[PDB]
Amino acid sequence: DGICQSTSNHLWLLSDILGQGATANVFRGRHKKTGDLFAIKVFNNISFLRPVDVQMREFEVLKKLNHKNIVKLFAIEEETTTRHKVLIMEFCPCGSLYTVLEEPSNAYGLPESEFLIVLRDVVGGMNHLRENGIVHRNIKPGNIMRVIGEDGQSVYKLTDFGAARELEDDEQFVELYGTEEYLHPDMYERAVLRKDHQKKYGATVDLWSIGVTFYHAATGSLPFRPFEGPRRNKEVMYKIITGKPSGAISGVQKAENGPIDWSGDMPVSCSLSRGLQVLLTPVLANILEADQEKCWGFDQFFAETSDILHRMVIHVFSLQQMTAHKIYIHSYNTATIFHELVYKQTKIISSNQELIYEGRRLVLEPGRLAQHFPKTTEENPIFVVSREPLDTIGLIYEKISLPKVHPRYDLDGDASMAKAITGVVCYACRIASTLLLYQELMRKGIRWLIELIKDDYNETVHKKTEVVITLDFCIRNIEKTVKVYEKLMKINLEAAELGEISDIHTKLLRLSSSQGTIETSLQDIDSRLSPGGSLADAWAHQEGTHPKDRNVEKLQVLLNCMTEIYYQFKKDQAERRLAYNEEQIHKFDKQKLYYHATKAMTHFTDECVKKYEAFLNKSEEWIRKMLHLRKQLLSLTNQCFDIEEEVSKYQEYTNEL
Amino acid sequence: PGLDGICQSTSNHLWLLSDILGQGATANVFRGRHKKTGDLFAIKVFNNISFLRPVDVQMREFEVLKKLNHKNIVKLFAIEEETTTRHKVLIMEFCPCGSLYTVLEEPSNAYGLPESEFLIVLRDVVGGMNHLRENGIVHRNIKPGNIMRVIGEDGQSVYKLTDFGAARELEDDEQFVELYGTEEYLHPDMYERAVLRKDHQKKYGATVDLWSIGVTFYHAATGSLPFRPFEGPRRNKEVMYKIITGKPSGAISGVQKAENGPIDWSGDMPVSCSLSRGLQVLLTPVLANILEADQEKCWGFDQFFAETSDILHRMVIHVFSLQQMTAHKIYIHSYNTATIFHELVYKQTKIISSNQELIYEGRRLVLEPGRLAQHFPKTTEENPIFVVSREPLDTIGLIYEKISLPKVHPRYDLDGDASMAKAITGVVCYACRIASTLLLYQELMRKGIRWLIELIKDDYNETVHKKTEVVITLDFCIRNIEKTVKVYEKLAAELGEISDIHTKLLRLSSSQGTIETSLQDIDSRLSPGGSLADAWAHQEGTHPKDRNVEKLQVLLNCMTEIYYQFKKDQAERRLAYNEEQIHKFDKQKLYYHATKAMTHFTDECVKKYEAFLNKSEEWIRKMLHLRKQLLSLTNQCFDIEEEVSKYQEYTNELQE
Amino acid sequence: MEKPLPLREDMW
Amino acid sequence: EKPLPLREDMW
Ligand SMILES: O=C(NCCCNc1nc(Nc2cccc(NC(=O)N3CCCC3)c2)ncc1I)c1cccs1
Ligand SMILES: O=C(NCCCNc1nc(Nc2cccc(NC(=O)N3CCCC3)c2)ncc1I)c1cccs1
Repeated sequence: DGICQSTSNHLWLLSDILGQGATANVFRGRHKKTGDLFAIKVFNNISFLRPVDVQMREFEVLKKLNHKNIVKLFAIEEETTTRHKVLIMEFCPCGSLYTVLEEPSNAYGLPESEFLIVLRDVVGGMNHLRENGIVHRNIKPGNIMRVIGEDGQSVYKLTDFGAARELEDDEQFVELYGTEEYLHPDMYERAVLRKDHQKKYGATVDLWSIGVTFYHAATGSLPFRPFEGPRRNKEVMYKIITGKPSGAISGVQKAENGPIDWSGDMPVSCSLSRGLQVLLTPVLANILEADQEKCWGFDQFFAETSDILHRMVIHVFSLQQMTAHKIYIHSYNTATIFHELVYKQTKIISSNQELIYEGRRLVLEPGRLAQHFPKTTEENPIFVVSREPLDTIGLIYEKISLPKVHPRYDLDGDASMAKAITGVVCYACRIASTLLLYQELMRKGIRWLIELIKDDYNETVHKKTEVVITLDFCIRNIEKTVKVYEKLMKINLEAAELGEISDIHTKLLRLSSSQGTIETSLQDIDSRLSPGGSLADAWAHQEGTHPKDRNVEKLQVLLNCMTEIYYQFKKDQAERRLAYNEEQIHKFDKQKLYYHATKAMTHFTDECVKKYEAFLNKSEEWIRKMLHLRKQLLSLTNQCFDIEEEVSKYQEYTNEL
Repeated sequence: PGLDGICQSTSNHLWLLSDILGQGATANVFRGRHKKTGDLFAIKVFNNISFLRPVDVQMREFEVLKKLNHKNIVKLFAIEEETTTRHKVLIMEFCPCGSLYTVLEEPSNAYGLPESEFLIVLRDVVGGMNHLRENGIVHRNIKPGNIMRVIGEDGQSVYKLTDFGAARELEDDEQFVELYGTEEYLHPDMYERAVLRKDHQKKYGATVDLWSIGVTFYHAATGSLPFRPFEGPRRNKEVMYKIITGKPSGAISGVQKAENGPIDWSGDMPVSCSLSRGLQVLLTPVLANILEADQEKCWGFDQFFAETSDILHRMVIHVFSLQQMTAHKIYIHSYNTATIFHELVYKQTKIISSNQELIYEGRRLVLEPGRLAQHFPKTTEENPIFVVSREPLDTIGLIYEKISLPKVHPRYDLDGDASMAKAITGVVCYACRIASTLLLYQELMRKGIRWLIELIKDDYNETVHKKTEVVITLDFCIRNIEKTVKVYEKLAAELGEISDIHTKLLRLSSSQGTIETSLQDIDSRLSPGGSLADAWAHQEGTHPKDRNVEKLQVLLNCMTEIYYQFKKDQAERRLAYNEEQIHKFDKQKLYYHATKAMTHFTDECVKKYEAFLNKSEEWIRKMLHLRKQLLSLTNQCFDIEEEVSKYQEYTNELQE
Repeated sequence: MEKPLPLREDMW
Repeated sequence: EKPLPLREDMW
């Protein structure tokens, strides 16, 4: 099938088909004279049964769109033989967003890094649409192209404006196009069920198309799931897409014709940080609104999302809770605003937060901007510690087990099973990777904290021994005088009351045992603060996984084998028939898939999970040991200001003859 | 059985003739599967010239290899017969990742292999070679296209020896007579008897492998062969011989740079080599003794094994010289004490252990002279131990090799374009390597200067914490103790004690005043606005947010993919018409991307690095000068506290 | 689960 | 230099 088509300047092979639709096909072509490739869109023979009024609808829409996040329409030429108008537009090799969301890596949500890029580009393009006055009512992951930027960072772009119209900000259409799962309810009603009633829509459908897309890219799952799959139960799908209560972003049905579980929260399987979910779920619950009353406008949406995109991330790790946190804060905020963000995520008050960073405390003045903070990463975060007790939470993942392998040799039934069984092991690999970082950040901060209790202990000795000398020679300043108070004169047989300077001697000397008992009390502190003490991190290098164990690398090696089988089974499920030997290998490798998934899921729960929980217990007992010692060291620290302010007023009386 | 042209089989295995892994004069190797299981194996069938080397003496070699089981030997499972031809076939373990040669043909490794992988190669090659010597099998044929690579259970690669094509059973010392191998990795004795059809009574030992091991290691370490006669070594059959024979003692590489001209003999690694300076000083002597042509000064295996075992048994502590802007890997033994650690820092940075100050994770590092290196702080390369002296040091920076792009030849040549895309992509690979190193060095300087400045604040606070203790004694234990009871004799009593000590009290008290004058100046110089500021550090140089290395990697991937296509375009000697023009267009695209990357590398990464290097160098002066000045005040404090420590010893007399 | 059968040289 | 342009009938 080496047939081809060409225009005046481009040519393409019919076999080199990129995408496909009901209205046109998309090919990988080249410029005849430059060699550079473009995506060529030729319209099939059935698109010329549409009116000439409607076959220009996509042509005038793609004309008034020139922007990144919009697939660049390079030119528009006529094919040689058929004289059909075709669209020469830029070619994105990396596929669509749907191409990405099908990777088993992102089966439970995109990495939080990429999600912010999808957030950035979708809004930027969708804004450029309403800004130029076009409502593209077919926004779906298969529609959002991905191209690699000059800096390696992804850049997403919109296309496939076959479902478009010249929409004004208060105009509404009565026509029908789109794809099921990512379409507004009052367009799903008329398009799927051919049932129309009492509403027309314009510029509000896309907010729903965007919101459903964002939930998919965040959780790896569609937000509104009827049981038996979403292929049928359209009556149930509409029961969920419209009967959903305002403020709940997901509607899933567990049973067959059973309940409709509503939820306003992200699932535990989500990959995004908790600091982001609290910012994100409001946006989803307000563009996932059927009616125009309780819904958000484009004005409010673009303002709220830009607030998220215009923030910066400061990584903060709670040492008493063993929980990482991402602080989404503007660069113009203050330090006292920062403390508020940390309270909402850790439930520890602003007045209780000490900031350890790179083996040092952190001078935290409220009049300092966020951009002048020390640069933070997830591996080099700002630690936070509190002198009041906190529950050691730890990582809270979702316990996911493997699905049940089916013995029926089914080409697409094994491909669908290979996707999920690899995704489950993929999630466990991501969790074991986080469990490693949580343990390694524990070791990093505890060592920095121990070095700070030594700075707290060494600081008092420099002050206590500084008042032990202020009292050493202040007590002999009136002892060399009371020595001669009766050396030249009356016999000093015993100690009696002599004058105003006799009580400033018998009570001031009491600060030699009341303070002498502190010098011996600090020794018990320095003992437990020493290598052999009851506060050593000897267990920290003894419990839990280590990076030198390479547990994550071992899991990744099993996962590669599982992934190679899955990518093979999708080649197999294309053309649903296999030769004899090929069928047997498929059956053999199907069993190896279960072997690798079992070995992986075993090593996760037995080596990574078991030792992490063992590490979380040997650290729960050390939190109390340390927080109790800080309570004692500070009580001794405050005594050296009650002993030294007392030897201050009596220091004036002792400077005399 | 098969249809004669597409597949062969044994009783237990079968394979397609298209799934061919390797060819050879005696046999070919295919990718096959166990019949009853489906699991994969490499199948080696001996068609022709299997009868050239005797069958019984070669069959007994197979049975003893069937019992061989080691990590670094390709397992020989069973030995069977092909169904219809009845040729002997060996079933072996399949290594999907290919050979070490495939790894060295990547552009990423066009120069040094990454140090991590090189240690793996050194470990496995030595491990497998020792297993053969301990079982009495001579390889005499080892080359990169011969060392297989598999991915272990932990993702780290595991190399496995195979194709003992020159092999028989050997003792520790006897006589031989054979000829097998490939030209480049060959001992000079065999290079005459296998390339230039000329024989002599020259003898061997355990050393003929040691030369091939030496040439193979140098290749993996530098990306090039150690002996190159002007043109390709495969063309100058005579000049290549003249080099290895007259190889001077100590030299490990000879390259003829001018045609029929002199041969530049080098005794150390090229600058382009990726390996650390710490490892080079250990690897170079090993390569020297094994690349010895004559058996009189060669090493022998017992010494070669224990020597490389020492390199492998060492761990690495990462150390960054803050004043020199140089990173260092320290190959120390786990049982080695802390004292020898300082020795290794000396040999690399010229900093004696008396002025070796160590910072790690925000604080100084105290070094107990007997602490074991297996309990040092764990060090990554981005989390090293910083070393500073109070003594001046030349700020060196990173020493890389200025490698410009080759001249892209304009002629349409399927072979030339493929061989040119290899080199030019490798140059952008080396440039991207350095671009990442430069950014690390700059980010480590920022992490070090930030810590050191905070350390000087600790040294400052320690001395001002001491000044408040001698003044609370000088002004109180002397000015008050003496003025009350001692300067009131009006008659031991009134001697040089009242005259000299009262003056020295006021000598020290008045001079101590201007010590506070110089102390607040130092506090001002390391305060926010002072001459010692982190300001220029956050302003000069490239940054992670710049994403230079990512930008360079994007260009490199387009070049890499064009090269991999030109590789397949070379598989055909002739290209179809439209394919020829794509290859002609992508050739210009390949050179466009390269010059674009080299521009951004030199104008962005290099310049701002060198600009950062200067503002670094000028800050070292102002830093080292401030520490010398604060120290002089610190010793004045102890001096004043010492002078007063005995004047107070006579104020406690109190007999007047 | 035991559907896979031994590979055969005659299908290749 | 010397690159030729693509053609349709050759594909
Ligand atoms: O729905 C549709 N098109 C979905 C995308 C096709 N559109 C384009 N593609 C590319 N480059 C490219 C390269 C490799 C892979 C892919 N993507 C796919 O293969 N996918 C994505 C969804 C499922 C299968 C795209 N350039 C430009 C476009 I315009 C359409 C129906 C009618 C027009 S478009
Ligand atoms: O040439 C030879 N042996 C070198 C390897 C062939 N032998 C084996 N191969 C594998 N797995 C494997 C996988 C992918 C590729 C490859 N091949 C390469 O990467 N090549 C081919 C030559 C240089 C680059 C091998 N397992 C076991 C063996 I035994 C020989 C010629 C005659 C005997 S051996």
